[PDB]
Amino acid sequence: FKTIDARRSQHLDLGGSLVGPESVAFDGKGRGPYSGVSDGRIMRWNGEAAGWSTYTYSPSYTKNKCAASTLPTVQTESKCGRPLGLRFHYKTGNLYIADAYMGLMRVGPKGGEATVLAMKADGVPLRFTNGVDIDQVTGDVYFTDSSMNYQRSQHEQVTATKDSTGRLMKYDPRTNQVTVLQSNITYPNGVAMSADRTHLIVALTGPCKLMRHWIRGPKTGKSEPFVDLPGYPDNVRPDGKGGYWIALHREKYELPFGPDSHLVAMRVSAGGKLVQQMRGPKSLRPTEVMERKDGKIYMGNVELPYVGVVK
Repeated sequence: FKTIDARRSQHLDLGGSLVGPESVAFDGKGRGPYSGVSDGRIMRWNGEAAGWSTYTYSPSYTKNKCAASTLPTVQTESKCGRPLGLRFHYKTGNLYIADAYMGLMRVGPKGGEATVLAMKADGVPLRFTNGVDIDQVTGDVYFTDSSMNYQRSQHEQVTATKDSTGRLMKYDPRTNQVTVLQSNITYPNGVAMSADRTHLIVALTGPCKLMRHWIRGPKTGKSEPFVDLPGYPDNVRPDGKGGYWIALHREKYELPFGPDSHLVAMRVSAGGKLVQQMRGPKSLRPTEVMERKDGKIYMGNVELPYVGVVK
């Protein structure tokens, strides 16, 4: 597993002044990246020719006439929503959205306006709904809230202040219920279920760590250290080979490796060992890394006006 070069990469441009396709989710039919962008919409990629089509959005997006808003998105975020985490339930074709302001939402295979499933957990409202993954067998949804204090706009303040008010939660699609599995977490972000489905791997952005929370067997409810990372992790996604790709939006240590050779992602094994690194420009600031069958690796962010593609 040689270091992947992210210097040369194809840009799937978003229209208008849209930026920050934080997640790069693929549906059960393998259709091109679905991405939650700066203005509150979840856009779908349909190739070079057709480009990005609107797929889904929060009820607040419609209600507040956000489509015809003139003001910069950083200001109209809490009104229009900011979709971060994306994952498809293959059996139904449903898309689960982790929206920073609008909480956990879901939409059908046809798309259109989404439905808010949860905006609160144990009476406390969700202020920074970030990471999501699905148990593909049961349809259970595991998602994170990064802070009770700071909204997405001040995500850097979660790190700066060492804020530890984050929550890891389960949404049960049968009982329509939201349980808090773990609270007082230091900036929980990305979440991925393990291949063997016994635990979750959760990214702690500020701490620069992955942790393991068990969801099955005698250790159910136990959170433990998994591995320390030399970068600030965002989203955790399976690499399609039993491990995970971890997006690293910043390095913890600026190692002098010459120009445009910054650590922007790490492939981690099921056992929590460092397998492979991806180095590229500092501007990439990746939030999600999605390897595919055809060797291509799709990359999300919160700042750039495109999805990046390497290999």
